[PDB]
Amino acid sequence: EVQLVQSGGGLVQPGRSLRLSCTASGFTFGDYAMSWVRQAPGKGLEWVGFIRSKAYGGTTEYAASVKGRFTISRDDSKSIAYLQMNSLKTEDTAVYYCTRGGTLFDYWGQGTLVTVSSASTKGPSVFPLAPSTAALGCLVKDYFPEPVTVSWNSGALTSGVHTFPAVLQSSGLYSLSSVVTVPSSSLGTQTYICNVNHKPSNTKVDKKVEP
Amino acid sequence: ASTDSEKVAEYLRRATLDLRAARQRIRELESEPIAIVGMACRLPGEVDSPERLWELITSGRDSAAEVPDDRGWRAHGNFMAGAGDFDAAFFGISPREALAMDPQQRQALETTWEALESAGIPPETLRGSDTGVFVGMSHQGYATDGYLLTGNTASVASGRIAYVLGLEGPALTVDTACSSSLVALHTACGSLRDGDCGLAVAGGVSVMAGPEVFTEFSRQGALSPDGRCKPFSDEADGFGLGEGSAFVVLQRLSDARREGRRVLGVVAGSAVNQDGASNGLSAPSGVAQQRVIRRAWARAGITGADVAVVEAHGTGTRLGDPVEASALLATYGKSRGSSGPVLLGSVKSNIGHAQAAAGVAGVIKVLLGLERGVVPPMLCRGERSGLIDWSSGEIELADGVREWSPAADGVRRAGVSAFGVSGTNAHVIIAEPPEPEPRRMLPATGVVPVVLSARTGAALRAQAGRLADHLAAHPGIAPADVSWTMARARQHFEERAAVLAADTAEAVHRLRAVADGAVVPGVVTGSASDGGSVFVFPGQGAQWEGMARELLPVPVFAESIAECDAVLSEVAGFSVSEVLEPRPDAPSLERVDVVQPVLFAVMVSLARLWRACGAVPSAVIGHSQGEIAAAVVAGALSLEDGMRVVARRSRAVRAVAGRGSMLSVRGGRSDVEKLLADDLEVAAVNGPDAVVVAGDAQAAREFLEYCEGVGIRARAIPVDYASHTAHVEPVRDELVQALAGITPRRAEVPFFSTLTGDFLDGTELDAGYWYRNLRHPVEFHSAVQALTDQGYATFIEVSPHPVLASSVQETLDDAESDAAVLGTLERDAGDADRFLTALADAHTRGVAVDWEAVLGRAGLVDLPGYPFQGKRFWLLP
Repeated sequence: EVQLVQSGGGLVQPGRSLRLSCTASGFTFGDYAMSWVRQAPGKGLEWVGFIRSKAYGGTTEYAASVKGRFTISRDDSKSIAYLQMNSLKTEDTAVYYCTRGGTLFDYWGQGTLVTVSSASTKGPSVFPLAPSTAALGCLVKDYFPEPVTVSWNSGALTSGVHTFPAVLQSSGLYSLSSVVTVPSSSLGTQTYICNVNHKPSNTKVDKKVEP
Repeated sequence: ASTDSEKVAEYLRRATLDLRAARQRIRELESEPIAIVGMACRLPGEVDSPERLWELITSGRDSAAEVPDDRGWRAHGNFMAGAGDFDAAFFGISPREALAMDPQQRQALETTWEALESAGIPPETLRGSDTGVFVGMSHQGYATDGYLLTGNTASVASGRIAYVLGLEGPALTVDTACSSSLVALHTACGSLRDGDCGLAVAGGVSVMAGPEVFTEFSRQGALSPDGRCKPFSDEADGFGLGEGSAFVVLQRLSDARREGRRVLGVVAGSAVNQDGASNGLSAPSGVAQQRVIRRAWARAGITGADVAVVEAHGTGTRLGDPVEASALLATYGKSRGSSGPVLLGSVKSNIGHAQAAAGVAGVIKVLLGLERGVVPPMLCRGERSGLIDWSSGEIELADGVREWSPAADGVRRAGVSAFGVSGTNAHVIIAEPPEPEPRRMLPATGVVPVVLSARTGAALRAQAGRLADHLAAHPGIAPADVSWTMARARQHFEERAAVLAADTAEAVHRLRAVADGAVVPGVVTGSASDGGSVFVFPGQGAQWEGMARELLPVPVFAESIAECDAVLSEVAGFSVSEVLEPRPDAPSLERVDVVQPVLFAVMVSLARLWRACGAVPSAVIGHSQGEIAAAVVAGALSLEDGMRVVARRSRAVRAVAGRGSMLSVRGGRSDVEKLLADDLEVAAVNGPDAVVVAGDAQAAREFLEYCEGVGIRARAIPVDYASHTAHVEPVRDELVQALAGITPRRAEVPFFSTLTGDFLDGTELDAGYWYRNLRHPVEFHSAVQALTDQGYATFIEVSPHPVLASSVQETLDDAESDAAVLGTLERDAGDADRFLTALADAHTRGVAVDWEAVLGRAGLVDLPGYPFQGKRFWLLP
C-alpha cells in the first residue's frame, strides 16, 4: 500500500541545522512531485516548498520565509525526499508533513515535530488552584521539554477533569493547568490530589488542594 | 508558478489511479477468491478427520459394510461409526433434548466446531460476530422426549449452530439433494462477497435414520448389491448409499491474508444451474452439465486446460456415468493444449454416496491433494466403461500415485461437481493457495511448552493421547508450530495441562504421561480459576549461587537489574551484577547487607518478567524485607526508593548482628508461645505449623533447640542477628532519619501489609513503617487466611527459590481451599527453562500468559481437534 514514512525531527537549538526524511513505498516515487507543508502549534497549514519530478526537470520552489535557509532534495534510487533546514529559528517550530504531489496533495505522511528552542531541561513547579459545584485545580509551571501528565487521585477521579493544552511562555518554558469541578462538599472525606509527572526531568509530584 | 501542463498532469494521474481502484473493486465484487481456511470431515471408513480420508484413499480401501444394528432397521451400505455419538454437555444441551435431536443436527454441530479448530479460530472470538452458516441437508425420519420439533426441523440445523456458537450472520438450511452442499458453498461465497458476513461455515450433513431411504432405493433399483460405487467402470451397477458431515470455513481472501490465516485453497469460481426440460424429473442432462462447467470457468477466469484434476459426481450408475463423462469430454477433454490428460475420479469409490455431504467431501479430498502436490487417488475397480469414449486420450482415471501438476498459471487447480436428482447442478473450481509471504521475551529456550485444555479431566487426557499419536505419526513437524497452535489457535477450557520438551520425542513421551495420570518431571496440571493472582515476596532463605544468572540475558530482566545496579552502587559500595554474575573480588553473599538488596533486585526483576509475560498481580504480599520488593512492584515506592530502604535497612541490621540468633520451629503458635514462657519471642508466624522463634540471646536459642530435641523439629537459621525483637531498637533513630527522603505513593496494585494485617493505601510506607516492619512480628499466616477468604485463586511466589510455598499450602489445606501455589525459580534451575516452566504452570491455573509475547508467532499446523466425549443417543419411536 502507499506509504510515506517520515523521520528525523526533534529538539534543536536556534541557528543549527536539521534534515527531515520522507521514505516512500507502494508507488513509483520518481513519478511524483513531493511537497513539504508545516503547521506551527495551534495555527494553519503553511506551504514550505516542493521539488518537481525528474520528468518535469526535478526543480524546486520555496516559500519566502524559508528561501535560502531551507532546501528540498530527492533521491529516486532510495525513494526518499529530504528537507534540509539551516539556520533554524524558534518560528520554524512546527509539525512538518511531506506530501505526494506539487499541486494536488493526495497522500500525506504522519508528520514530524521540529522544536527549535535554546531552553534546557527543567522540572515543573506545581501550585494548587484552591477551590475558591466547586472548582479546584493544579498549575504546572515552567518546565521543558513537553510533555507533562496530570491525574487526580491517582486516576480515581476522572469525571469533571479538564487538563489544558500547554502554553509556551516568553521564557521559553511551558506551563499547563489542570482543573476538576467537585461537589462543594470539599472536606467530606474527599481529599483531592493532582498527580503530575514529567519524565524528561525525572519528576513526580503529588499535591493536595484545599482552601 | 506551476505550468498548466504540470497541474493537469497530477489530476489526470489521480483520475486514472481512481479508475484502477474502481475496476479492482468491480473485480472483487464479482470474482474475489474465497479462501478455504478450515475443513472437517466425519465420513464412512472410520474417517473422523480429513487426514483419515487421505489415508483411506492412498491405501485403496473402501467402506461398504452391512447395515448396523444400532439403527432400528441382503443389505449393504457405507455408515459413519459415531453417527449417534454426541457430547451434549459440551454444547450446553440436556440429554433429554439430545435424544430428541436428529443426528444430522448433532453431527453438524460437532463438525462445525472441528472446522473452526482446523481454521485455527478459538470459537469464543466469534461470539457476536458477523458469521453465516450455510447447511446443505435433507429431511430424514429420525422421530417417526419433547424438543422433538426443534430437533427435526431443517431450519434449526443451521440456526442451532448460530445459537450455540452465538453467530449473527445468516443461517440457512438448503436442499438441492446431492448438490446441496455445493449449493451451500456457492451461496456462502456470494454472501461473503456481498458483505452479508465476514466469515462463513458451509457444508453438508446426512445420516440414514428412518426406514424409507434404504428400502426406497432398493425397490427403485439404483442400488448396488456390493454397496460399492464403481464410478466410470464397466462393473458399474448402481451406487452404494452413504452418509457424513463435511464442512469448510470460508473467508474473503483479502481478509484471510490480512489476519494471517493459513489458507488451504481458494474457491476461484463456482456455478449453479438446472437441467431444465430433460428426459424426466430425475434424468441428468449432459448439455446442462457443460453449461455449468463453462460458467464456473467464466467466473474463475480460467479455461479447461488450467485444471489438471476433476472430482466428479461419479455415482456408479450404468447410464448416469456416461452422461457425466460425455459432458467432461466436451469441456475438459478438448483444447487440453498439451497440458496432459485431465485426471478423473470420485471419492464415492471409497466412501459411497454421501448424499447432501457428497460435494464438500469432494472439495475436502481435492484440498488434501493440493496440500501435497499429489493427485487425489480413486479405487478404480475393473476396466473403464465400454459406454464411454476415451479414444482422445485426454481424460484418464486417477488410478494411483500421480504428481499433481500446475497450469500455465503455475497454479494447481481442480474442478468439483455435484448433480442433484431434482436437476440442480453445481461445479466449483478449487485453486491452490497463493503465496502467503509476510519479537520475544524469554528469547533463547531450547525447550518448548505445549498447553492442553478440555472441559473434563478424561477429555484432557484424551487430548494428550491423541496429540501424542499425531506427533508420533508425523515427526518433523516443527515443535514451535505445535506450541503456537496449541496456545493460540485453540480455545482454553477449565481443566489444563502443559508438557515442556526439547524435541518431538520428548513431547510425545510427556504427552503420554499426561494421558495417564502420571506425575513426571516436565509435566504440570491444574484447573483454571478466576479470582486473580497474589504475588508473594518471602523473607530470608531464597539465596543461592548466582541465583538467576541464566536470566541475566533476557532483555526485560537485564533492564531491571541495571536500574538496581545504579541505585545500589551509589548507596552501597557495590552492585547486584558483581554478586550474581561471576564475582571478581565482589561482596560475599553471606553478608546480610548484600543478600537483602540483591534478593530485592532479583524479586523486583522477576516480577517484571512475569508482568511482561502477561501475568498481572491482583495484590502483593511480602515478609520482612520482601514487603520492600512488594511495595515497588505495587508502585507504592519507586525502584530507587525501595533499593534505598533495603540497602540502609540491611546495613542497620548488620550493625546489630552478633549475639543474635533465629530458629525455625515446626510447631503451631500459642503452643510455642506458651513454651516460650520463662526459659525469647515469636518473630514470625508463616503457616499453622511453622513459626520462626528469634529472641536472640543465642544461648537461649541454643537451649530451646536442645529442649526441642525431645520432640519438636527445630532448626537454626544461618544468621547471627535477631530481627523482630528488641535487638533492633538501637537502629531506630538512625534508620528513620536516613530514610526521611523516601516518597511513598498510592499503590497501583493492591498491597496487603503483613505488618498491619490489612490492605494499605501506599502512602503509609514512610521510614517509620520500614522500622516497624523490622521490629514487629511478621503476621504472615493471618495475611494468607485473609486473602483466601476474599477469593484469591493463585499464589505466585516471586523468588529465586521457594521458601513460603510450603507454608501457604498448609494454610490452604486447613482452609480447604482449592487455590494454587506456584513458584518462580528453584535452586538447581534459575534458567530460562525453569521460568518457562513457571509460566506453563501459571497458565494451567488461569494466569494469562501472552504466549505470543513469550515465544513469538509460529505457524498453524493440522493437529487433532477437541476430543468429544459422546454418549450414544438414538431414538427408536
